[PDB]
Parts: sequence; structure tokens; C-alpha cells
Amino acid sequence: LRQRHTELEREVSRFEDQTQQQRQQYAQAKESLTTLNRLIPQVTLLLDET
Amino acid sequence: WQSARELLRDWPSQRHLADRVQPLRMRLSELEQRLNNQQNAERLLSEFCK
Repeated sequence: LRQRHTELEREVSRFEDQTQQQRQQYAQAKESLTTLNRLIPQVTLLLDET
Repeated sequence: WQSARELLRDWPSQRHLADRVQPLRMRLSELEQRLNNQQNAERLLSEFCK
């Protein structure tokens, strides 16, 4: 059972990491999306670089 | 005499103000987008509330 524990811990470590990175990327995805939400809707059109 | 004086009163003003036409064209065009986008966003918000 202790060997089982060590191996399950390996797997859980892998998942904990994968989550730790993944969430960074996808939080950044929604963040960049918020940047777009700020920019485009009208601002890109009045700040149309006239 | 008086009428003619009024005409030559206006004439300086006439050219001076008529000079502004083209600025006014761009102005009206630009404000049109305000109208259009306000109406569009009004749509969007009403659709959401529904």
C-alpha cells in the first residue's frame, strides 16, 4: 500500500502540476479576451487612428 | 442704402461660415457612428435582458 501511495502521489503530482500551468494559460486567455473586450467594441472605431 | 449695408454685413460672414462646410461633413459622419453604435448596443442590452 505504501508503494501504491508513492505511485498515486506521482500521478497526483502530475495532475497538480498540469492544473497549475493549465490555469495560468487559460486565465491568461480570458485576460487577453478582456483586453479585447475593452479595446474593440467602439474604441477601435473612434481610436481608428485618424 | 440700409438693405445693401445689411447685405455687405452678411457677406463677410457668409464666406467665413461657409468655409466650415467640410469640417461639418466629417463631424456629422463621425457622430452618425455614435447614433448607430448606441442603437446597436441598445439592441444587445435588450436582447440580453430578454
